Amino acid sequence: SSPHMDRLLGDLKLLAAYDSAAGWQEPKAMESAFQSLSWDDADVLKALPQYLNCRGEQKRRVDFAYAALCPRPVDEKDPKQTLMSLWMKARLFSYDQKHPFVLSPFAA
Amino acid sequence: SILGAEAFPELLSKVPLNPQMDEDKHFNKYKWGNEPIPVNRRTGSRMNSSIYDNRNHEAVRHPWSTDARTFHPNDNPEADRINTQYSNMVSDSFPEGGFSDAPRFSSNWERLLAYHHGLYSPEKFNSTTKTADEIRLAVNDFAAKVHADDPKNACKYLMIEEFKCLQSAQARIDPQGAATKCVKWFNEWRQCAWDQEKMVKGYNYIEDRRARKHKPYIGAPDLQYS
Amino acid sequence: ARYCYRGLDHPFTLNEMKDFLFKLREQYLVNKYEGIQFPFVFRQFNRVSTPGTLEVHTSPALQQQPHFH
Amino acid sequence: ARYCYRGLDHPFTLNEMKDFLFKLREQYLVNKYEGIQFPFVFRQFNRVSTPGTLEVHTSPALQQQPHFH
Amino acid sequence: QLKAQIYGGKAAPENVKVACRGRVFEDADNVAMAVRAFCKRDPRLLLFQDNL
Amino acid sequence: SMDHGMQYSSIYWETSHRTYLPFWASLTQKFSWKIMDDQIRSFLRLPKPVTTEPFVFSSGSPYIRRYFGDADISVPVPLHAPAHFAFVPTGTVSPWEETGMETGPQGAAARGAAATAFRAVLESAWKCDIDEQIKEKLHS
Amino acid sequence: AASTIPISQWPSLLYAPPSSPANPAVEALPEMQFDDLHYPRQMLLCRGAGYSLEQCNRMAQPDARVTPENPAEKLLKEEAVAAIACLSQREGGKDEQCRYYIERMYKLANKE
Amino acid sequence: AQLHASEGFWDSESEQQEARLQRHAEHRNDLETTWEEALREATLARNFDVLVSYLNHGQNGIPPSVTWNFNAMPYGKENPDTKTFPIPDHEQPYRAFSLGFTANNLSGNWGDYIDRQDNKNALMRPARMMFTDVFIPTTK
Amino acid sequence: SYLNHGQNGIPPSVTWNFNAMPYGKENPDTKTFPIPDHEQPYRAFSLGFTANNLSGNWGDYIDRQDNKNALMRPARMMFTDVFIPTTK
Amino acid sequence: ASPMLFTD
Ligand SMILES: CCCCCCCCCCCCCCCCCC(=O)OC[C@H](COP(=O)([O-])OCC(O)COP(=O)([O-])OC[C@@H](COC(=O)CCCCCCCCCCCCCCCCC)OC(=O)CCCCCCCCCCCCCCCCC)OC(=O)CCCCCCCCCCCCCCCCC
Ligand SMILES: CCCCCCCCCCCCCCCCCC(=O)OC[C@H](COP(=O)([O-])OCC(O)COP(=O)([O-])OC[C@@H](COC(=O)CCCCCCCCCCCCCCCCC)OC(=O)CCCCCCCCCCCCCCCCC)OC(=O)CCCCCCCCCCCCCCCCC
Ligand SMILES: CCCCCCCCCCCCCCCCCC(=O)OC[C@H](COP(=O)([O-])OCC(O)COP(=O)([O-])OC[C@@H](COC(=O)CCCCCCCCCCCCCCCCC)OC(=O)CCCCCCCCCCCCCCCCC)OC(=O)CCCCCCCCCCCCCCCCC
Ligand SMILES: CCCCCCCCCCCCO[C@@H]1O[C@H](CO)[C@@H](O[C@H]2O[C@H](CO)[C@@H](O)[C@H](O)[C@H]2O)[C@H](O)[C@H]1O
Repeated sequence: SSPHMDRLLGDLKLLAAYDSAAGWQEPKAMESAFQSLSWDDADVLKALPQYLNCRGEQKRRVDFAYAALCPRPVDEKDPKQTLMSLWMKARLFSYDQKHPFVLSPFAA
Repeated sequence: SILGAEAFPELLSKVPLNPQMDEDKHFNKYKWGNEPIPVNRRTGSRMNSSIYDNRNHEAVRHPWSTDARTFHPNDNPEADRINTQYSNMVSDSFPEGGFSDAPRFSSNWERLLAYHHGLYSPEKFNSTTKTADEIRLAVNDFAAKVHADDPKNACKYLMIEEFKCLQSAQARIDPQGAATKCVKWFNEWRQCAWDQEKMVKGYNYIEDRRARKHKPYIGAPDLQYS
Repeated sequence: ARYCYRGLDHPFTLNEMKDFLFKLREQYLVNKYEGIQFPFVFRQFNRVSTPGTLEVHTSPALQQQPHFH
Repeated sequence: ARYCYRGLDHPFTLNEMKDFLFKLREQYLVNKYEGIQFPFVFRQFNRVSTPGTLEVHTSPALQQQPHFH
Repeated sequence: QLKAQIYGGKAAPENVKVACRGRVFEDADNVAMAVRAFCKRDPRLLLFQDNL
Repeated sequence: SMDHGMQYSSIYWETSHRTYLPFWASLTQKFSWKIMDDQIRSFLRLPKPVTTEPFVFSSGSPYIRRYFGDADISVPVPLHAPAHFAFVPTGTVSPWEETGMETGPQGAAARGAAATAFRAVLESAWKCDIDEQIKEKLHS
Repeated sequence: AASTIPISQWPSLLYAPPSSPANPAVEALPEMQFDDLHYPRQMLLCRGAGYSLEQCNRMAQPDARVTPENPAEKLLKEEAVAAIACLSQREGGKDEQCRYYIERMYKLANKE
Repeated sequence: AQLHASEGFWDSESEQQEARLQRHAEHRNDLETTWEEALREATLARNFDVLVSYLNHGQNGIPPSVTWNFNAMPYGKENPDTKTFPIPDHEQPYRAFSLGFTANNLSGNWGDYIDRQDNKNALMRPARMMFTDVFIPTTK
Repeated sequence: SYLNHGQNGIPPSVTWNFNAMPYGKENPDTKTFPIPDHEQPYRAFSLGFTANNLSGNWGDYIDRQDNKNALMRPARMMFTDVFIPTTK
Repeated sequence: ASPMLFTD
């Protein structure tokens, strides 16, 4: 009944778990985290190629939100990290194109 | 209508967010197990540190009532500290959730008076530790601002380093402890300032002739210095 | 010797600065309190002044601090 | 000697009671802390155990208490 | 001249600068006097990239 | 309870440590050539140091030397009453107040753009869910 | 083996962290940025120019001075899309079902 | 003696007061945290019964009203906090006697077991080593 | 009217003391860059058949330490030509 | 990079 919210919070928890398991040297845990990351979402899958070709204001909004949630730059060589980043960005892109973000504190 | 069905994949798939959760829920997906962070390192109160203080290893006294059980730093750590990231290192010197010495004021004028006398700042008392990402963001913004202020300045990276050390030492919550770490870089900046002023404004002095025993031994080399 | 004959504009590091201020403090205390001695300043002498009826008691036990568990 | 052979039902005054409890406390401390010595209990012995790298520092100055004027 | 001597009269990288004891040198500066000022009797120079 | 303290540590001399003092050391006494040099300089009219002049040219702001009974012992003292300046507006800050709890721009900015962005993202997701619920409610 | 890092060594730990199975771009860690002053500064400048609050909010735009984007998202586009398709079909790549695409990506990025 | 230590008999009044304050602070913090939680839950539910139900989420006995310690018991040969009625001379004990050409026990007073004092006087305390057949110095 | 019956300046916001300045030969709160060897000072040398200064370390002026080791600290009187004991 | 990350 709240799938978008639920999947968002789950994705964030799994990212945190991946980072913790990497720090603690735990391939089993971090692969479990990678596998449990909501890859079966049709909306995000459809929005992925749209995000990959978007440009301008929408892209800047989504980049701002992604840098808020995950400002660390992933290694350009690690495809698992790259893919989870892409997935999170596609999710945010879907949410934004349904209901755009309002990031300023000044608003009415 | 159940609450939060799709929101606990950590529970559905037995994924632990940390070794403490792994140990608690018995998922057993951490090969190296878990050494629990004890309570004296998970929480506690600010203490005095110097041996030249009479109330050393005693809790700091405030106008308000506060638990006097202190945060104990890790003085005898284990050899293998598998996670050597800042996340696991900061717990050896500060508690991540902040100290347990914060007030809840019954009135606004008490807050005012404490601030006015220098015994309260919310920056200091209602706050957690900063994460490595936050520290890096702050440092990089400060570095950008300093570079914009003046590129052709020699004390630039020294100012950036004292800022970096304060942020890493968590001066928001332990300012005296952090200043104790960062005053060396402040001193180096103080020196660089004069070295730059004397290079800009040409200041020099009449050097004396060479000493008779400048070399200790005749066969020794007298390495020339500017 | 470091400033005026070797050419160092910054002869003292932080350690040497602390040592200088430590010695300044010791001078101040020695001139302020007459007869001050080791535990407060590094100094020992034998011919000391005592009250005349010197009482000897045990120190109090170290203060119990609160602790977890 | 005062109770069972002289007939005093109340052999100890307040001073003697304090002395008895003082000695009881000293016994407790001596059995609790191994090697405790003079300033905490009236006891002195020479063959002591030291860490190996014994640092010597000055005591801090006595705590400034607030006072009128 | 020092930078060219190091890099063999070839194209050096971008924004390369020299430091001594944490103190950046200008490129139109005499190395001897700069060392005399910033690092007296510690001539250890370091070459770094100043992007910032 | 600090003055007139007792001997706390022992005093001793280790075996065969040297002393570097002869038997006439008590009759030995020190000497500096500085007084004689000053007299000779004054009598021969040799170059004086600039510390004899109270004005100080070693900075741009005015300094005057204060002497402690002798020209050899002086300190420079600045004369200006320096004016200071603040490119700051008044009344724009209340540090005693916790600002993360109050609702408003000042509160969000005492918090961060990261928290505000997170709040906006939650807002968008909630709006998606509530739009779905509205749709299914009103189709019935 | 992994010994304790004292507090004096933390500034070097932040910009030269130890090795992990999931490392960041150490060369780009000085380039990660997120301005908390962006919108306040924008509002201040516009209100000083003379605009109203509504005009400022309409003219406001989000910061471009944030952490740069991964170049892999533009260079390895098709490979990443194929990997995500494989994951969506095969339940996150359980029992090594997207190893083909992941290994192709790893080789392309690393080159021995 | 261990029983007395459980009751805080060997403690000092400062230590007793500090323990009392520690309990006070822990209890206060528990209470204020529970109040914050209760108010949050009752605000999202909009129900006063919730606040009421948080009144029994935490009662063994009570804290003690007064405390007694060992340092409150008086001591002293001359202290009148110990003197009710004079003790007769035929019931008071004698001090030991030593007198010879070589040594005595009348040139000084060592004190009691608690209230001790230096047998030697101020002028010869610096030279105590000279009034001894053997001397075993301190460790420092 | 009782609002003005009692304003010189304000109390200080922060304070600095001498014990916040770091000290230590090995303390890295004092180390910015390494000091060259030709600028570091030498320790005194004493070596003879009778006495030396290498069997122990007295420490610095602030951070002192016992020259003798643990087994002979109780017998310090035996390593002295003269001994002036404490007053107690 | 900065000159103070260098230690050797
Ligand atoms: C087994 C090995 C064999 C192989 C050998 C290998 C070695 C080869 C290398 C050579 C060794 C080098 C080693 C490294 C050296 C560094 C170490 C060092 O030097 O310092 C250490 C050591 C460390 O001391 P310190 O604590 O650091 O203090 C340092 C001071 O700077 C100095 O200390 P000080 O100044 O405090 O001490 C000086 C002392 C001594 O000073 C002197 O003696 C000065 C020299 C005078 C000598 C000539 C006078 C002789 C008079 C003899 C007559 C007596 C009567 C005759 C009786 C006969 C019957 C017995 O002063 C006094 O005691 C007070 C005397 C004051 C009066 C003296 C001046 C008047 C002289 C005339 C007398 C008149 C008196 C009238 C009274 C008034 C009446 C009105 O230095 C000394 O102690 C210096 C004195 C050492 C004396 C040693 C005593 C033994 C001497 C005999 C040596 C062997 C003899 C060989 C045969 C030849 C003789 C027959
Ligand atoms: C409210 C009112 C109250 C008022 C107050 C009232 C007072 C109370 C009521 C009074 C009522 C009235 C009662 C009367 C008064 C009571 C007095 C009392 O009780 O006394 C206690 C009182 C002590 O009481 P305390 O509580 O025990 O005090 C602590 C200790 O005394 C501390 O002891 P220390 O650690 O100091 O050590 C002392 C040491 C002291 O011991 C020594 O002095 C020994 C030194 C010997 C060195 C030379 C030995 C040569 C022989 C070698 C032997 C062969 C070699 C074998 C190797 C091993 C042996 C060396 O040990 C001894 O004392 C041993 C004593 C036993 C031996 C005595 C020897 C007597 C021989 C006499 C010979 C006569 C010859 C006549 C020739 C005439 C001329 C033609 O008495 C003293 O004062 C003690 C000192 C007494 C002096 C004895 C000196 C004997 C030395 C004889 C030398 C012979 C050589 C002659 C040379 C001349 C011919 C060429
Ligand atoms: C990173 C790499 C680093 C690596 C490390 C590298 C190292 C550095 C680079 C090295 C480069 C290579 C350089 C070479 C090595 C350098 C070595 C060096 O510099 O040395 C410094 C080093 C010490 O340096 P230091 O910093 O000053 O150390 C602290 C002081 O030394 C502490 O002093 P003290 O408190 O311990 O007191 C000691 C005392 C010690 O003084 C005594 O020992 C005196 C005892 C005398 C008692 C008997 C006297 C009888 C005469 C009575 C006179 C008439 C009576 C008058 C009354 C007053 C006089 C008693 O005073 C003296 O030392 C005075 C010395 C001056 C007198 C010397 C007398 C020489 C006469 C020789 C006679 C030859 C006869 C041959 C007959 C052959 C047989 C047929 O040397 C030593 O080790 C000191 C001890 C030296 C031994 C001298 C012993 C002489 C005793 C002669 C006895 C005669 C009796 C004969 C009987 C047999 C016939 C029957
Ligand atoms: C009653 C009769 C009185 C007779 C008086 C006799 C006067 C004798 C005065 C000679 C003084 C010479 O003093 C000495 O000379 C030499 C050169 O010669 C100087 O010069 C020497 O040292 C300085 C640096 O230290 C440099 O110049 C150089 O390294 C060296 O030549 C010394 O700095 C000086 O200390």
